[PDB]
Amino acid sequence: TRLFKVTALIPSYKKVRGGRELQNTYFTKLVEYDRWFAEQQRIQKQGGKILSVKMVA
Amino acid sequence: MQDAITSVINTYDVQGKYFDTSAFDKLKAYYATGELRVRAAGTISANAATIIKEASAKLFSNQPDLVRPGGNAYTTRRYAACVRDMDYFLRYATYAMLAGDTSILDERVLNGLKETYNSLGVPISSTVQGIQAMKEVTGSLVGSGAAKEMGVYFDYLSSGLS
Amino acid sequence: MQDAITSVINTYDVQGKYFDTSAFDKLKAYYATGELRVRAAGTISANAATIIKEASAKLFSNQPDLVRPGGNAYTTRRYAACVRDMDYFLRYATYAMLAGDTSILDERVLNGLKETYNSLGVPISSTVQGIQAMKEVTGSLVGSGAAKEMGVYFDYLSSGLS
Amino acid sequence: MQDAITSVINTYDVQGKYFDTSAFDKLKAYYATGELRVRAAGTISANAATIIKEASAKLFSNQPDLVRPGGNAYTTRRYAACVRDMDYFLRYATYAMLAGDTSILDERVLNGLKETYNSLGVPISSTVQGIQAMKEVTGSLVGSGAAKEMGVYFDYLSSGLS
Amino acid sequence: CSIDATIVAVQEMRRAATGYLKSNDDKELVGSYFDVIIRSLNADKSDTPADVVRPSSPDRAGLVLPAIYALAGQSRPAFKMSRTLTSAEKERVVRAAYRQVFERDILAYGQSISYLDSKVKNGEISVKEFIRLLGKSELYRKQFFEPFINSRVLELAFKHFLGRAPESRTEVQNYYSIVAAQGLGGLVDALVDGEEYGRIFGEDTVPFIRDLGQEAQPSWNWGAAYSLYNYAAPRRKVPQFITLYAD
Amino acid sequence: SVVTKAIVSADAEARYLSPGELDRIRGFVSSGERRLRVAQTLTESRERIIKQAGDQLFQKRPDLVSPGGNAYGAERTASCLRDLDYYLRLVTFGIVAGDVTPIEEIGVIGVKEMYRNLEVPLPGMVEAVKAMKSVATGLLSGDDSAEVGYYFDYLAGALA
Amino acid sequence: SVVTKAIVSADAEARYLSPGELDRIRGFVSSGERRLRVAQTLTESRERIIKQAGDQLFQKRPDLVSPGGNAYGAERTASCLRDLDYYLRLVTFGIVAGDVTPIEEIGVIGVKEMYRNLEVPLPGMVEAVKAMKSVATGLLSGDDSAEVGYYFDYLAGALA
Amino acid sequence: SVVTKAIVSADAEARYLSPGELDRIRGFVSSGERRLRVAQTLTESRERIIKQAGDQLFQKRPDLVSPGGNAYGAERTASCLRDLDYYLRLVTFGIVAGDVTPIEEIGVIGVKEMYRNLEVPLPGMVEAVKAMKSVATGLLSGDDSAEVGYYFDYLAGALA
Amino acid sequence: SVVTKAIVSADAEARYLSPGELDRIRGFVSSGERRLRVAQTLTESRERIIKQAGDQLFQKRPDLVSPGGNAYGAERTASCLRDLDYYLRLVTFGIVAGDVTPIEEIGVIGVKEMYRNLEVPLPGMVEAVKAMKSVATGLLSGDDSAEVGYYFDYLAGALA
Amino acid sequence: QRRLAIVQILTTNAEAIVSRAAGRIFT
Amino acid sequence: MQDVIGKVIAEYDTKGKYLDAAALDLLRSYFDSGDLRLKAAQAITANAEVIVRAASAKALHYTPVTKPGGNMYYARRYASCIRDLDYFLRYATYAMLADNTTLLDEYVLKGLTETYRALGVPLDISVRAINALKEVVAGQVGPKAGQEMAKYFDHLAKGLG
Ligand SMILES: CCC1=C(C)/C(=C/C2=NC(=C\c3[nH]c(/C=C4\NC(=O)[C@H](C)[C@H]4CC)c(C)c3CCC(=O)O)/C(CCC(=O)O)=C2C)NC1=O
Ligand SMILES: CCC1=C(C)/C(=C/C2=NC(=C\c3[nH]c(/C=C4\NC(=O)[C@H](C)[C@H]4CC)c(C)c3CCC(=O)O)/C(CCC(=O)O)=C2C)NC1=O
Ligand SMILES: CCC1=C(C)/C(=C/C2=NC(=C\c3[nH]c(/C=C4\NC(=O)[C@H](C)[C@H]4CC)c(C)c3CCC(=O)O)/C(CCC(=O)O)=C2C)NC1=O
Ligand SMILES: CCC1=C(C)/C(=C/C2=NC(=C\c3[nH]c(/C=C4\NC(=O)[C@H](C)[C@H]4CC)c(C)c3CCC(=O)O)/C(CCC(=O)O)=C2C)NC1=O
Ligand SMILES: CCC1=C(C)/C(=C/C2=NC(=C\c3[nH]c(/C=C4\NC(=O)[C@H](C)[C@H]4CC)c(C)c3CCC(=O)O)/C(CCC(=O)O)=C2C)NC1=O
Ligand SMILES: CCC1=C(C)/C(=C/C2=NC(=C\c3[nH]c(/C=C4\NC(=O)[C@H](C)[C@H]4CC)c(C)c3CCC(=O)O)/C(CCC(=O)O)=C2C)NC1=O
Ligand SMILES: CCC1=C(C)/C(=C/C2=NC(=C\c3[nH]c(/C=C4\NC(=O)[C@H](C)[C@H]4CC)c(C)c3CCC(=O)O)/C(CCC(=O)O)=C2C)NC1=O
Ligand SMILES: CCC1=C(C)/C(=C/C2=NC(=C\c3[nH]c(/C=C4\NC(=O)[C@H](C)[C@H]4CC)c(C)c3CCC(=O)O)/C(CCC(=O)O)=C2C)NC1=O
Ligand SMILES: CCC1=C(C)/C(=C/C2=NC(=C\c3[nH]c(/C=C4\NC(=O)[C@H](C)[C@H]4CC)c(C)c3CCC(=O)O)/C(CCC(=O)O)=C2C)NC1=O
Repeated sequence: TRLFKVTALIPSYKKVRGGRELQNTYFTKLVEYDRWFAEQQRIQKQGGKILSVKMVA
Repeated sequence: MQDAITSVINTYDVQGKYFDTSAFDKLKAYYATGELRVRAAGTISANAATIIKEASAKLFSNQPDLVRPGGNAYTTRRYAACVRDMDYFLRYATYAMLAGDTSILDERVLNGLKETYNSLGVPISSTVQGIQAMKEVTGSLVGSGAAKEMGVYFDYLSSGLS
Repeated sequence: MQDAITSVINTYDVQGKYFDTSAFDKLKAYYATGELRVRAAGTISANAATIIKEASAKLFSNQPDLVRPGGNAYTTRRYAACVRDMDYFLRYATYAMLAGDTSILDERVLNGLKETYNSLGVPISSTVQGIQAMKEVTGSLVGSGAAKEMGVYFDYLSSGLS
Repeated sequence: MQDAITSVINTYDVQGKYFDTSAFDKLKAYYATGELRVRAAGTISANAATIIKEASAKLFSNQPDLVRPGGNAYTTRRYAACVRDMDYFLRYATYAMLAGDTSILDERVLNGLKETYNSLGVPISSTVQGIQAMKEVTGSLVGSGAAKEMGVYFDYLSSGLS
Repeated sequence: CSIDATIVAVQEMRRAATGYLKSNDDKELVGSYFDVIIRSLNADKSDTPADVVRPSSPDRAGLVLPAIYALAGQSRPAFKMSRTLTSAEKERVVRAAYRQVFERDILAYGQSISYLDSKVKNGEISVKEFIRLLGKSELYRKQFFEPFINSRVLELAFKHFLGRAPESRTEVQNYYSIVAAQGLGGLVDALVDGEEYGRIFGEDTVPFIRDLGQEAQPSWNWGAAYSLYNYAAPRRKVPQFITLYAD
Repeated sequence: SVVTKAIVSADAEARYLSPGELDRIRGFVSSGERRLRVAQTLTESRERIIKQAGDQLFQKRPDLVSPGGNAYGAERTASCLRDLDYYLRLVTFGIVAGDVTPIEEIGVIGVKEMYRNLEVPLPGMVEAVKAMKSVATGLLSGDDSAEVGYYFDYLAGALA
Repeated sequence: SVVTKAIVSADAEARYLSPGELDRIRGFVSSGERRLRVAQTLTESRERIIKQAGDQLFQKRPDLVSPGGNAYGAERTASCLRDLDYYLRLVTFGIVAGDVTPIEEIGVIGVKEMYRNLEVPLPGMVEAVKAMKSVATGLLSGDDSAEVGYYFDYLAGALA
Repeated sequence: SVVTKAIVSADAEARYLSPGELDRIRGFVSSGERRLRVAQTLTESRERIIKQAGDQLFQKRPDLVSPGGNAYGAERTASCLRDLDYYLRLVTFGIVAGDVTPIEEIGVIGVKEMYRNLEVPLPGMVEAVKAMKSVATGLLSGDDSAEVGYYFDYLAGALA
Repeated sequence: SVVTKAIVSADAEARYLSPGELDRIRGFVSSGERRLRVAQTLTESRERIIKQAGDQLFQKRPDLVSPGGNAYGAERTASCLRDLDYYLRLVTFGIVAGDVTPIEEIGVIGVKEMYRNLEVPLPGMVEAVKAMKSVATGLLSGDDSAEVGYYFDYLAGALA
Repeated sequence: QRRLAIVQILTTNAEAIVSRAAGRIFT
Repeated sequence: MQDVIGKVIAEYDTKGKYLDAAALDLLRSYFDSGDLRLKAAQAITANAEVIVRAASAKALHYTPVTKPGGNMYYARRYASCIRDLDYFLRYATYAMLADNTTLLDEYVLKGLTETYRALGVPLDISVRAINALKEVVAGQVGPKAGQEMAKYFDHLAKGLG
């Protein structure tokens, strides 16, 4: 239970951003186990949707 | 920042005392003026753009050198920064009036303002004149008692800058 | 940081010289004292909470004003901040004892602390009295030699806050 | 920051008037040196490492004690920091030469330089000597005509330190 | 005023100035320099472009900056890792990250974290995770944790990871709680994983100093903040924000 | 305070107060009279409440005043009752404030660290504040008892 | 040193040293006498190690003292030997410290930039460090030679 | 274990093992015999140690065995003894591994929240751990009982 | 290329190319014929330039061909010729591109470790590149030699 | 230099340009 | 992302040979068209908001997409649509100046399609808006530059489709 591969899309509802912000909205990242609960909470509070999570190790 | 209720709570907390008759008198006095304060704040929120515009007009009429070359309002950029500062002052005077205490004015506005303006080159006296223009505009739109109340906080801002 | 071995290495590096008899004597002195230092460090680590409890009880029994309304340690937050400061003083005194040098106490505790307490309004005399109480409590648990050694660093902290 | 053009424009904008004869003369003088200064900047940009090498060699030959034990440049880290500071001085002198103004030197070098070198214990006179050595090396590399222009800003840095 | 009258006047000056030039390139250049006036006046048919708002927590004031104030050309260039960039600008972004976190490029000493650099370049970690692992490393601990008391560490970490100074007593209080409890790793995690960091920089943008012209600037910390946004900031050991907000 | 909370919420995104914020301030200042009446009753009855709450706490958990306990002794029992007086004062503060902000800023932040530094059992404090809620809501009327119980119950959960 | 590394590792985590760390300091101070003997042996034999290392380096790499070489000339050869003397002193410091921390602080950080600004080849430095490794480990016994060889190995890896 | 910390520290710096970590591995492999003897002694006498330690733990706090405490009750006492049996395995694991990472990974991280869920007091934990330490140091040899006491002191400090 | 840098910098600030960047691309495209003519001229000079650079390097650094040098030996000459050819090709690619990024990517990023692998001295690189620059600028016109000088001195400075 | 020549041309004739625009739109 | 110069340098480095007559001729073709591309860049830069506005008017305004239930029905969603059109126009200009479509794929087409799936963005209406933007851009920049812009715009359209 070491690493999670998370594909997530975080939209924007507070405003419209002029910069690219495409990789910032949809991205796949590797997150440690001790951090994943907090990261999932942050994504869910941002309004984003967690497309998938998988076990790497 | 703190309002009148929190100010009374702190002044009785440092003393290790329960609320006595005077404390309840002060709390009742604040609660009496709450509806008036909400009405004045809503009115000023409704008319903030008008107040800023007419006060800026009065200031730049009585201080023509500000908008002429060499003045600290001489460009559209520099003028826009000035009117944004005017919006700051009106918003924080409304906040302080609604709270009933000048703590927010000292904490979020007045602290470090003279140093910032000295660094930028902003004239503090002209800023005070703009604040007094704000007071003159706001009194008519808010009525007599609300004008007295909001003029207290405009005076606090002016004396803080002065 | 800097410890006794590192201190000797530095003082022989600045002058560019190789180690001589005196340097080897200082290094041997530290190496001999190391076992006692490690025992003391383990004892303090095991009993740090109790040391803080007893030193804080001593200080607040001698000066009840600090925890009564109007005192610097009067709230749950200010009291917890006080005991946190005492915990840090004890841990860094342990670090300096284990290192054999007072560099970490300078750079990592005392550099900027007295001005921080002057700004905050912390009574530094009471803090030094609490550090002395920590010294008294720690000496009994560590024994005579480790008590002398740790009292060196406690007194260093107390004099540095001065 | 500023450049020569921005300084002229602001000088004639704060007054509110068009460019006079002196303005056109200053602009012509700045533009006339432009190609020579660009050639010098390109030569320095391509050859900064060399200039640092001979300048540091000259400095450390004139003052060996810097790179011997007890000298501020005695360590691989402090030697590297020394040559890095030399690279800063060269690059910012080039920036100032291209800008035609010393605003970038005040804003981004001299602001905080005395505090840094006094906190670190760096010898200011030896730094002035190193800047002078870069002055001779750069003048030899880029030709006399560009040498004078670059030496203006090197002298500005030197007088800023001392 | 009449906007139509102003547009007619600017067109008239455009025609007049084009008259005296007697050269096609000069005529078109001055015509463009007048067309910018006409175009801006026509573009402001609706209101002026919206002011950029910097949000805040309940402890510090929320501020606005007119969009006119920001677009004077002084905005810092964002260093972003796109995962499709070639090696050169990938190294450019990495060097920007080093300059931000360590206040300077530490390749001047030959110091780097090679595996972290490889991970950020190839995409295993993002720029945010690179910044976090870089502020939690032995190099950062040696440079900006050991020589300082926890309050100064707090302030310099604000500068290095949030690109700004602390703005509140509540802010320094909370982050001192975090550092005093959890060490450097906890402090860096709290700074990077906050809402403000993702708000401003995100996953792929190296942090930058948010000084005058980038965002609206607070007034209450002005002198201390601009002492902090200076390379002489580590030369000071006494904390300057806890002391100020207590003063 | 409710007003302070509304003002900081408005100030966070740099705007004048929304109609909802003005409405909540209006409701808060509309309820001032009952808040003052309740706080006046609690202050009037501070001695009675502290006395009965201390009695009930010490009967329910005799081990606190049993030898070897934390509150054993006249002086330590006095300190125990002084803490209850502290928290009753804070509850009255939070009642006049309209929220639990004074309670939290004075007697909830770091309270666990403080009571671990004192060998004060947290379940004992939970029982004490629960007993003090029972006694206090006993005196007050039905409508006011619930809103006082909310404050006492927040404090109990904070200690727990 | 070992103590400094343990203490800073604990400090950066806001915790006391773990029993494993205290075992580290115990084992380190236990081996103090051997480290002091090794450092004394190297310090007493410094002048011979420098000359033998220089001879081995120049015989293995005649180019450096060849015409057009970096160390060509009396002064340049003297500076070469002086650098070797520095690194021998650094190795003794690291031996007494129990880690490469003195070598890393005084001699490794910025060495490549330094020697680049001095047009000093780095392969020549690695060969010189290997030669001094051979000469110094020749003196010591097998267990002591194995200990000193690793400090010389860290130096060679840093220079390369 | 010790090799674990050395390897991960080497990973954090992207090079091979530095001399202090080599000293780790040398001491760790050289001291394996004595620590294995310690672990065998602790596991062979675990059944007596846990029961005796529960006995003096009951002696130290008359309140725990008294009604209203988690220790009261036959099956609750069995649960307490089973928890002590759990912790003894962890201490033996730490002695074998030479570090407290096996101890941290089971029963140290999150232990406070777990016991708050169980309503079990923490001073009971620290005094029980002191009981196991005292009963272990008696039968075990002094040199071994030293490091066993260091490990138990660490675990108690984690609880306290 | 210049356009690549301009586009990257324009994306960095999230806006269309500034008039300064647009004028940069103006000057870049307007000078395309001259830069391609210079690069083509560098081509007809293949063996000539390679050999004058080589023998100038041998004269300047006899150690390379002297015994004990890394390039000593006839077989090393075959690698010498193609290495100088590679660097010349990179210089031409940079000349047409208008920036040193092809040089940095193909022959500079990782060259340091590469020649550390081959035990190659960087001073040999700087002297060889200086010989190439001397020969090429001697062959090319002064105005064009000035433009090629930036590329060759960048190669020298980056190689060390 | 070319831009400075253009600027010289416009600054010499500035009064005429401003007066011409004013006449076109005023009175 | 790479230019034409970057692409030819990469190809000839992979082959390992110097730039021959053919590569020099392609480089001359790129540099000769440089002035035209720069003029079209001036035109797009000056009138970018006008172009996006015309494209929105002709493609999007009075279709049901701006009606409630449509994907553009919000102030925020409409602003985001105009912002996306700004993206497409600016990066088409970047691709034209680069004379290459790789930056479109790496910067704009990297993860855009499934992101539009997740957000619920319609592909066909987006392609229609891109085509309308292409017509407006061609009208503003003339036939010669519009021919070049068309390649990048329908590259975006194929990437969406
Ligand atoms: C530079 C490369 C790049 C692209 C291409 C890009 C597109 C893009 N458009 C978005 C939102 C959006 N985009 C649109 C526009 C679509 N819906 C309309 O009907 C049209 C058919 C169509 C545009 C022509 C809308 C309506 C949203 C809001 C989505 C929502 O809130 O549900 C988002 C989500 C992030 C945000 O809302 O700020 C992205 C990533 N972003 C990028 O950084
Ligand atoms: C070059 C850049 C630049 C310009 C031009 C500029 C104009 C400008 N004119 C102003 C006032 C004014 N401007 C005008 C009208 C004039 N305005 C012109 O565009 C018309 C030709 C003409 C009338 C047909 C008037 C009547 C006022 C008085 C205040 C008001 O309009 O409310 C103001 C507000 C400050 C003040 O009240 O004195 C600005 C900022 N600012 C700039 O940074
Ligand atoms: C919430 C409390 C608060 C205040 C008050 C505040 C003032 C403030 N005013 C500023 C600029 C400015 N402020 C002014 C205003 C003055 N100029 C004079 O002519 C007039 C008397 C007056 C306009 C009515 C101007 C002109 C500038 C621009 C300075 C410049 O750009 O050089 C700036 C720097 C730019 C920025 O916002 O980032 C600050 C921080 N900041 C705060 O956080
Ligand atoms: C562009 C603005 C700027 C400047 C000016 C600047 C100078 C500067 N030099 C520093 C260190 C240093 N600087 C030197 C300079 C040398 N000492 C010798 O005696 C010579 C006289 C002298 C140069 C010829 C040295 C030796 C150090 C190391 C000091 C130490 O670490 O204790 C440091 C501390 C940070 C570090 O070690 O990297 C700064 C900030 N940094 C900047 O960002
Ligand atoms: C490791 C180096 C270091 C130390 C020690 C340190 C101490 C420190 N103590 C603080 C508060 C405090 N410190 C104390 C403790 C004192 N008052 C009591 O009366 C005692 C006599 C005495 C302790 C024995 C108290 C009561 C506070 C609360 C003050 C306040 O919140 O206003 C604070 C400010 C926390 C905040 O933001 O509110 C710091 C930074 N900081 C450091 O970086
Ligand atoms: C306004 C916020 C505030 C609070 C709440 C507060 C509590 C507080 N309680 C204390 C002692 C005490 N507190 C208690 C109360 C506990 N004993 C039993 O276990 C009960 C479960 C429980 C009471 C219901 C006792 C018995 C002591 C005496 C401990 C001793 O002196 O050894 C002390 C130390 C006083 C000293 O220096 O002697 C403080 C500061 N302080 C504050 O500034
Ligand atoms: C304690 C850390 C430290 C080191 C290591 C150090 C090295 C150092 N070596 C130097 C010169 C030198 N160093 C060498 C040695 C080279 N010759 C051959 O090429 C070999 C590859 C190699 C030696 C094995 C030579 C020949 C010089 C003279 C070159 C000159 O004149 O600049 C110098 C220039 C000043 C001087 O000569 O005194 C320094 C500072 N300085 C320090 O503060
Ligand atoms: C190795 C990792 C591990 C630990 C640390 C652990 C502690 C632990 N002890 C438990 C039961 C218990 N344990 C105790 C004993 C406590 N009461 C007294 O105060 C004693 C001093 C103290 C001894 C620890 C009691 C009374 C219970 C019953 C709690 C209950 O089930 O409601 C339980 C809940 C088991 C259940 O009922 O389903 C856990 C998780 N369990 C583990 O798997
Ligand atoms: C296009 C980018 C590129 C470069 C530059 C490159 C250089 C390169 N030169 C190599 C060998 C070498 N190259 C040299 C030549 C150099 N060393 C000496 O010090 C001389 C000073 C100098 C000649 C001027 C030598 C000595 C070797 C090792 C044996 C040999 O000659 O092949 C090798 C190892 C594989 C092989 O033998 O071919 C590489 C990769 N490879 C590349 O893909």
